[PDB]
Amino acid sequence: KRDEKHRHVVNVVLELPTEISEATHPVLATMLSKYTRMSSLFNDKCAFKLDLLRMVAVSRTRR
Amino acid sequence: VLTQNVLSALEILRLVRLDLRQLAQSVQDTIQHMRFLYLL
Amino acid sequence: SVLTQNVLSALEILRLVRLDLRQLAQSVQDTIQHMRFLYLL
Amino acid sequence: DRQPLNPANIEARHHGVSDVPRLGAMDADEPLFVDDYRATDDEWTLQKV
Amino acid sequence: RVRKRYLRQELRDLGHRVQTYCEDLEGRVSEAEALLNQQCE
Amino acid sequence: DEVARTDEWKGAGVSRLREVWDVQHRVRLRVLWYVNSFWRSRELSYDDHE
Repeated sequence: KRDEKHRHVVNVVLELPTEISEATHPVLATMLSKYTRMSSLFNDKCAFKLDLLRMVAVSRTRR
Repeated sequence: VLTQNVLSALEILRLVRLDLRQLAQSVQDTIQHMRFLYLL
Repeated sequence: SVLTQNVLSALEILRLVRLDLRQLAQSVQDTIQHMRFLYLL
Repeated sequence: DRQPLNPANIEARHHGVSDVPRLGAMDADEPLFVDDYRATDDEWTLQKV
Repeated sequence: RVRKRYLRQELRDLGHRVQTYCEDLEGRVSEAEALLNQQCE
Repeated sequence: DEVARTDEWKGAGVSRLREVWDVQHRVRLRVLWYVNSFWRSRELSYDDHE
């Protein structure tokens, strides 16, 4: 299914704490829509972490 | 037999146009992903 | 010395559109198997 | 890395959306990611100075 | 190294032809719909 | 009178110029295609089997 892989990318790869859920972070779901489309690059989880960080930064720009 | 309503065809054009945008973007994205990951 | 009529002539071209879609799908598959056959080690 | 950079190896980065593989390629060398800007001769001379 | 260079250049090769095919399909669907909805006079 | 091949060669000129690379991708060299080249007319066949 998709629950196993989704929980993989959110927990084993992203290591994000559980208390930040899907509905509490919409850009997280938007990124997870495209994150699962690639099966590689799961060894340097810091890359996914950094992308999530700068996408959060992009979201909060008033411009 | 009578003239078909065109709003269904309107929704169809929008679906097809969005899918063509997706086709171009996805083909380019796949080839660029392969270029960065496997071709270095 | 009005739209339902012309839409059929449009479909006459959309058939060739389908044929070109088939040809491009065949081209892509041919490229993929060719690349797999040659370049991969 | 070794060879001269053909204009195909230089690829501009876009900061707005995604770019996950670009972040993954950070350590790598061969594709020289650049901003889509080119310094003019006057500011080139200013940098040199 | 040479096989990877070949793979790179061949993978890039169809990236533009696919774009041309997509543009042709876009133009054809737009023309078909536009003719169906209205006719230039 | 009669046309010399030099005259039509110069008057027909060239139009396509491409870069070729060695298999190892170590040397760049240019190739010129003169439209009045004799090899054009032989209607030769070309193919590259995988």
